[PDB]
Amino acid sequence: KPFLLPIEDVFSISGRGTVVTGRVERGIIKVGEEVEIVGIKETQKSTCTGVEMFRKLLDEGRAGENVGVLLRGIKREEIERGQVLAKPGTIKPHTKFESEVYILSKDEGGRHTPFFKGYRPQFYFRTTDVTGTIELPEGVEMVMPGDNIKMVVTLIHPIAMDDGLRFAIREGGRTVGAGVVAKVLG
Amino acid sequence: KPFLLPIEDVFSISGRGTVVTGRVERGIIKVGEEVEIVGIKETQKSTCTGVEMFRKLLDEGRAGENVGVLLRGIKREEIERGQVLAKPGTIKPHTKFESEVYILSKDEGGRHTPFFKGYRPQFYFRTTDVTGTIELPEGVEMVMPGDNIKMVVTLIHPIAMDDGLRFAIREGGRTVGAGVVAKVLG
Amino acid sequence: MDIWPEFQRDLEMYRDVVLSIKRNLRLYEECIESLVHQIGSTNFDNAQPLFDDLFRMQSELATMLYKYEYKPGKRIQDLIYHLDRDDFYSRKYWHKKFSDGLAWPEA
Amino acid sequence: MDIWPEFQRDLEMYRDVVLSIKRNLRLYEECIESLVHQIGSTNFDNAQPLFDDLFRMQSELATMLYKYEYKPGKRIQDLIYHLDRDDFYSRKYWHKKFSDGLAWPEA
Amino acid sequence: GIGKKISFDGDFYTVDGMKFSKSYYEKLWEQGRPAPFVQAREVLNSNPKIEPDPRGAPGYLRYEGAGLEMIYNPKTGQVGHIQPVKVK
Amino acid sequence: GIGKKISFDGDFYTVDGMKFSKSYYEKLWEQGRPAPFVQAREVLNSNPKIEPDPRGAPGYLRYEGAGLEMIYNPKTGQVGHIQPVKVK
Ligand SMILES: [Cl-]
Ligand SMILES: [Cl-]
Repeated sequence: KPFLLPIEDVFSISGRGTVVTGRVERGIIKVGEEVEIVGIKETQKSTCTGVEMFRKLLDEGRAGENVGVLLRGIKREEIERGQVLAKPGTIKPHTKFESEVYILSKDEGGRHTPFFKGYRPQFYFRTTDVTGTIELPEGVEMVMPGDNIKMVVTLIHPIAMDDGLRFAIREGGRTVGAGVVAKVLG
Repeated sequence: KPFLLPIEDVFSISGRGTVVTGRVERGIIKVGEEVEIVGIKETQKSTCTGVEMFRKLLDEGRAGENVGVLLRGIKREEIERGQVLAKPGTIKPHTKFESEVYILSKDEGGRHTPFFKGYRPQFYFRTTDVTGTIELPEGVEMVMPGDNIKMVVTLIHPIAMDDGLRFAIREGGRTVGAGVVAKVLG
Repeated sequence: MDIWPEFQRDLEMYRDVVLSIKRNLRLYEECIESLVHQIGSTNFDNAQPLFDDLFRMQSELATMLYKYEYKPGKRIQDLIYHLDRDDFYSRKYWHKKFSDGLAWPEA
Repeated sequence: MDIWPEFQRDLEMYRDVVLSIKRNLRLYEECIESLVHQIGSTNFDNAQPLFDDLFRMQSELATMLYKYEYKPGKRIQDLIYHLDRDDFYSRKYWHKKFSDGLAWPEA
Repeated sequence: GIGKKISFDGDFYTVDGMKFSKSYYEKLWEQGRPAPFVQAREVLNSNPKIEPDPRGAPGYLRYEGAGLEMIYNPKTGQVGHIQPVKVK
Repeated sequence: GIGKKISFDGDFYTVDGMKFSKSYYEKLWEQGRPAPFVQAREVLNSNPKIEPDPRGAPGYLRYEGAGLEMIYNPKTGQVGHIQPVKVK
């Protein structure tokens, strides 16, 4: 299974690069391997010049505890939380997808009122929130708290994703829905 | 009635001082008068070297539209939103007061659960929020959403205040109660 | 008592909002690069609605700087200064410069 | 479409949280000035629980700088550097300096 | 130094021999640059460096002082533009 | 260059001839300064400036390189303290 680390935090060290941390999602990362940084920004490539798995391993990282990865030549402003590190060519950034979503009821801590076609919530993928717009299916004018709904989402910033990727729907910091990426589009 | 302007915004201009804006609460401010800056920080004195009331007056300001006040020698970091400008000696900063409070019901958009003696909410005075602790009255162990309650409040930063000053009680940005300063203490 | 727990909450909020603002700034930057390009590829009359969008953006970025006190990267700071003045005479100047191949405002 | 309305919301949140963080920083600054004073007015043994509080604060301020990336004023930055190392040998050094009248850490 | 009324004729706000267009005046308060008459007076009283308008608007000059740059018509008293100087 | 296990004896974490106390190791990850072995190796491989520990801990030296300062015992391999250099 190809290596994937969602980025949580970033720590910059002068003249050697930047250390990014997160929990490895799948695969293995070893020192010296090339990786891509995917999502939000244009994709970039870089090499691990150091890896550490908290309490367990030096120069390799696996699923489980946190992993720090030192990327040579990557400066602080070129990387951000919400991106992923990935084996090159195994995941791509997208903005538009078909989703299956459940909208929380009010009693579940969600919305009080239904939403309409101009709803601009945040979509939370792995470690970060991204604003997106929606396209309701034909004849559906409103979605009631407590409904399931199939919708087309367009994010304002790309996110590394594949079909099956789960996400949360958020408003003001609170979870108002949960979804899965059904079909990536563009 | 002695002059009082709660500070909303601050705009610094190099070598001449800082312009502070807000809505005048009472009184009149004229160019050249001395004022105190009260609350949050240790009190300071300064002189207006310019006043403008939006669309209405130059070198004087009154209750109504926004007023900008240019304070000579006050640099940006020495003043903050939530302070007040006041005629010297007419208002003082305090941290501890007796209050009469109404706690919003859940259906009014407030809390779902009651709170206890270790409740550390935000108290909103005029233009800013300040964390404070509380002392419930004797025999009262909990306050239910929807109750009135008399409580003693201790703010972690001083606020310009007098008896009769109204405030809101806030948690995460939402209003959970409303109160009045009954008696200033210290 | 101990302020650390509420301080951490604020710090987490700070991290999240700054992350989001920087992303928004990237979109403003891209959208402006494209308007500058379009303006430089058309005649003066047809550039007016494009300038209206460009200055509207600058105005919002100026509101960010002065009302909310978010200090952006040097590039956006320079842009906020150079494009603040919006009239016939500044438009004439910027149109000329952008037509000659200027990709971002500068003196 | 138009990002300004959500951008304004974020900017208002930024203004509010920064205001609050700066206030919290003022309290850390004051509390530390007082610990430094106390430490400098007592013997080495009796200073240990005071040093424990002082370094605990520094640790939190370091978490602010490195985990959440809030960059404070120079004074607090210098403090975060100078007081990072916490052991017998750094305590011996700081106790001496604070006893001789040093009010804030510096080399 | 006492209160001087700001006059409004539908097009301009005027006081102390200075004037701002309606929309520019409102824009400055709205964008977080309040008290534009106070700002412009500071410039005029700062022994400002005075040059022709670099963009060539007729009647206008560029004034620089008190941390600000202003485009100002000494004949009409109109402040056409005012902002803080470029940050280095 | 392949995966090297970090060993733990209750008191220290050890690998590649370096070691950190249990609590210091955990503190660094917790405070947002992850991968302390990677940091210390960078210092050791940066042609660092090496001097006696200014505080005088026995066996320890101060190393400076790769943007960091470290207090390190070349005999035991223990990193006693590591942080970024002072910002000017
Ligand atoms: Cl000057
Ligand atoms: Cl070096």
